[PDB]
Amino acid sequence: SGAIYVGNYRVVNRHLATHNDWANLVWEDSSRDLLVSSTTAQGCDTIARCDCQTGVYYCSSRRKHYPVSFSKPSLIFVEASEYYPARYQSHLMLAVGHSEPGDCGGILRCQHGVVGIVSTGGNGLVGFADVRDLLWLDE
Ligand SMILES: CCS(=O)(=O)NCc1ccc2c(c1)OCO2
Ligand SMILES: CCS(=O)(=O)NCc1ccc2c(c1)OCO2
Ligand SMILES: CCS(=O)(=O)NCc1ccc2c(c1)OCO2
Ligand SMILES: [Zn+2]
Repeated sequence: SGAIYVGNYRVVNRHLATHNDWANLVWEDSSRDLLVSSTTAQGCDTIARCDCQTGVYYCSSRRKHYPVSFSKPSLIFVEASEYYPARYQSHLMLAVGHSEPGDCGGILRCQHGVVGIVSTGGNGLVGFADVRDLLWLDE
């Protein structure tokens, strides 16, 4: 689990979005595994605006943050899960690291702020759904 809170927006994994997230839907992209809902309380997170390829992510299944090198956001095939069919996920970044399903929503951060959230894993890789292209999150 995990979300990003910026302005009046809550960013979550689309597959973990709650009934209240869907009741307050602003934007969703199935191909990206993202959903943004509206919040009443102001959020304090800053979104990174950069092309960093190094950062730190929170891994709940290890109660640890790991530093990682990650690929630029791209269209990658993701094996079917208990939340998705075997499909092509867009705006996805991969690193070598530990990820289990429950690690989804872990934040990946660089010096500029939030880069993305854990979205995929397995085979010793962790996949992060990029948010740095969603400029509207900061207006
Ligand atoms: C992540 C597990 S969950 O059960 O809390 N949310 C999934 C969900 C399923 C159907 C929905 C919905 C939300 O909102 C509209 O219809
Ligand atoms: C030295 C072994 S490693 O390279 O596999 N450690 C992970 C790592 C990845 C990116 C980093 C970093 C550490 O610190 C700065 O950026
Ligand atoms: C084959 C195992 S599975 O059917 O549960 N889905 C793959 C998976 C593994 C690790 C994850 C993940 C999804 O999302 C975050 O880290
Ligand atoms: Zn950065």
